[PDB]
Amino acid sequence: AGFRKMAFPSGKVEGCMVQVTCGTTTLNGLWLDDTVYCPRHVICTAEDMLNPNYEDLLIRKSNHSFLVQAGNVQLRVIGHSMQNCLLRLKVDTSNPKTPKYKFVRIQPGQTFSVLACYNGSPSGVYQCAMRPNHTIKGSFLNGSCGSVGFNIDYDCVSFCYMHHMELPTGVHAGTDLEGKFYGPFVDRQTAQAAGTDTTITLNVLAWLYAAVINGDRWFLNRFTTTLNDFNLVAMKYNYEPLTQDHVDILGPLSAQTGIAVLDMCAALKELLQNGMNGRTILGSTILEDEFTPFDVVRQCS
Amino acid sequence: AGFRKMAFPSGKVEGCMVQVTCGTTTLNGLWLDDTVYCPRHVICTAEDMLNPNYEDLLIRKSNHSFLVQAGNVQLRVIGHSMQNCLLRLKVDTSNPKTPKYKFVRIQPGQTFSVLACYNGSPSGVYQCAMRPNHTIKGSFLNGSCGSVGFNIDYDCVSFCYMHHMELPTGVHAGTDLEGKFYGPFVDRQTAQAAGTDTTITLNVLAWLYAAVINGDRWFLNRFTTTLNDFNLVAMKYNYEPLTQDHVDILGPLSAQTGIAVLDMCAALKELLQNGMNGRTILGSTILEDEFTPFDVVRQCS
Ligand SMILES: CCOC(=O)CC[C@H](C[C@@H]1CCNC1=O)NC(=O)[C@H](CC=C(C)C)CC(=O)[C@@H](NC(=O)[C@H](CO)NC(=O)OC(C)(C)C)C(C)C
Ligand SMILES: CCOC(=O)CC[C@H](C[C@@H]1CCNC1=O)NC(=O)[C@H](CC=C(C)C)CC(=O)[C@@H](NC(=O)[C@H](CO)NC(=O)OC(C)(C)C)C(C)C
Repeated sequence: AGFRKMAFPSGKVEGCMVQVTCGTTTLNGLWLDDTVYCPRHVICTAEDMLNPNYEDLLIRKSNHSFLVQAGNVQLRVIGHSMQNCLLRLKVDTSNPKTPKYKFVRIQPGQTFSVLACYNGSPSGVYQCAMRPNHTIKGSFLNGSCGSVGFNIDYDCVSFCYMHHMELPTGVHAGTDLEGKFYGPFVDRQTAQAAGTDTTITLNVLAWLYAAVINGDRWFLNRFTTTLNDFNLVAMKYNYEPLTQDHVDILGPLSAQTGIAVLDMCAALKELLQNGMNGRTILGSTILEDEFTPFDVVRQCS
Repeated sequence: AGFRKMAFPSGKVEGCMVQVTCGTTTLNGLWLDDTVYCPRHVICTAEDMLNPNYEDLLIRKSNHSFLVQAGNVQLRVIGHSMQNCLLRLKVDTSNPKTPKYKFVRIQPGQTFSVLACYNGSPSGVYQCAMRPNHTIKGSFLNGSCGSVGFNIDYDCVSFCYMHHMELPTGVHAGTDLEGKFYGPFVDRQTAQAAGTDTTITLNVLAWLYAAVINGDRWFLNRFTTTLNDFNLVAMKYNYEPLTQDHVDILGPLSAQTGIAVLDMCAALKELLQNGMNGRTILGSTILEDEFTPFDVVRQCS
C-alpha cells in the first residue's frame, strides 16, 4: 500500500561518469567506450559567456587542452569534435564499464532518473519528469553540468538528458545525448525564461489508476464525461487537453481496474472542482503528475 | 532553487545483491566478502508462518538446503548460522565487488536510501526515513524481502536496514544488519500493528532552514517562543517535543542563516496554527519531515 517516486538503480551509469577540465572550468562527462560526452560550454571562459562562438572557441583548442579523469586515473584525449551543444572527446581507452546502451530523445510527460554528479563523482539520484515546457524540476548545484538522465530496461541504459543550465525560476534545461536542447533554450547566458507550464493530465490519470489498483477508491464517482467536456475543465485548471491517444494508452489500466477512462476523467474533474477535502491519494494531498502509465504498471507489478 | 528527495547512488550496493532460495521461497540477500545475509524467514513454509520455531526449523537444514545466485552464477554454501532474525550463509567465494562498509543501527528521524530488489535483481532506489514509530513508508512488492537500506559517505557504505514485512496499514518493518528488529515487531505473521506515528519536528525545522538558504523567507515572523510554549503547540499537532539537543543540532544552520532556533520555532508554530494558505515551501504544499539537518547541509552544498 506504500507508493514512492522510484529511481532506476544507478550503478551502470556511475561507472561512466568522468571529470572534464578545460582551463579553470571543470564539469562532468559521460564515458562510453572510447568517447567522452560533455557540455560544450566547458570551453567557455569568464567574458565569452554571454556571447560565445563555439566554432571559434573550439578551433583554438588541442587534444591536450582537455584533461579527463576517471577516478583519479587520467585519460588521454586523442581527438575531438563538437556535435550540436555537446563535445565528443575521443580517448585512448574504451571504458571497461560501458553498459549496453542507446541514446533516446524523450517526449514531454516522460520520466527518467538523474544521477547528480560533482567533478565526475556521483552524489545522488532522483526521478524526474520532462515538463510540458521542456524543463525539469531537478536539483542541481554548482558543478552539476554534464550530469545525465536515463531509463533502464533489462540492463539496457537509455540515456535521454544531459544537464546544461538553470533558468531564473530555478528549473533546469539541457539536451539529449546528440545534444540538441529540449525546448527553446540555448547554451549562452542570456535572458531566456521557461514558458508557462501545464499539469500532465495523462500522468494524473495513470496515478489515479494506481490508487485503485492499490486498494483506494474514495475519489471515484457515478458520473461519466465526454472528451470535449473534460477538456473545458482541463483548460480552466491548466491541465493538458486529453486526446484520444491518451485515452488509448490508459486502455490496459482501465481494463485491469474495470473503470472506463472517461469515468476516471469524471472522477478527476470532480477532484479538480471540489478539491480533496483533508484526504490523501496514495499518501499525497495533491494530484501527482510525475508518474507515467508505464511507471504505474512497473511499480504495481 | 529546485529541491528533491535524493537517494545515494546505488552502485556499491547493487554489486552485493543476491538471490536466496530455500524450498519454494526465494528472496534477496546481501553478499559481503564470503557471507550472505538474509531474512531468516526464507526457511519458513506455508503452515509454520503464524508460529515458526526458527531453531527447530533451521537444525533440519544443511548447507545444500540453500541455493544462492549472484547473477546467474551459483555460489556454494559451505556453512550457516542464525543471528537474531537474520541468516548468515558462508559461501565459497568472497564477493569481488564488496565495498568498504559498516553496519549501523539508525535512530528514528534518520534517513537512508533503499535499493528495492526482486529475486536478487535491483529494481529501484528511493530515499526513506525511519519513522518515530519504527516503520518506514517504503514501497515494497511481493519478493522484496532482504532489500537493504544504507547511507554512503566517501565510498564507505553504512548498511542500516533489511526489509522483512509489511504491516496492515501498508508500512514496512525490518531489522538492522545484526538483524535485530527496529520497533516492537517480530518475524511471524501475527496481529502486530504500527503504533501511532508523530511528525519529526527536528526535520521540519531543518527543512525550513533549507528554504531560507535557498532564498525563500515568506513564512518567517517577528516573534520568538520558549521551548516549553513550543512543545504545547507541538503536542496538539502531533509533532515530537523539541529538546535542547535538537536546538543544538540546528546550531550550524541557525548561524549560517542568522535565524535563531526558537525564532524558527515561532515561524513553524505560525505555520501550524494558520496553515500555508495556497503557498509552497521548496515546492511543497505540506511541511516536509523526511530531510534531516545533515541532509540539508549536503543538498545545500
Ligand atoms: C563549474 C562550472 O561548470 C558547470 O558545471 C556549470 C553548471 C551550471 C549549472 C547550475 C548550477 C546551479 N544550478 C544549475 O543548474 N551551468 C551554468 O552555470 C550555465 C553555463 C552556461 C554557459 C557557460 C554559457 C549558466 C547558467 O546556468 C546560469 N543561468 C542563466 O544564465 C540563465 C539562463 O540563461 N539566465 C538567467 O538566470 O537570467 C539572467 C541572466 C537575466 C540573470 C546561472 C548559473 C546563473
Ligand atoms: C517471495 C517470498 O519471500 C518474500 O520476499 C517475503 C516478502 C514479504 C514482504 C511484503 C510484500 C508486500 N509488501 C511487503 O513488504 N514479507 C512477508 O510476506 C512476511 C513474511 C513473514 C513470515 C514468512 C513469517 C509476512 C508479511 O509481510 C505479511 N504481513 C503480516 O502478516 C502483517 C504483520 O504480521 N500482519 C497483518 O497484515 O495482519 C493480519 C495477519 C491480521 C492480516 C503480509 C504479506 C500479509
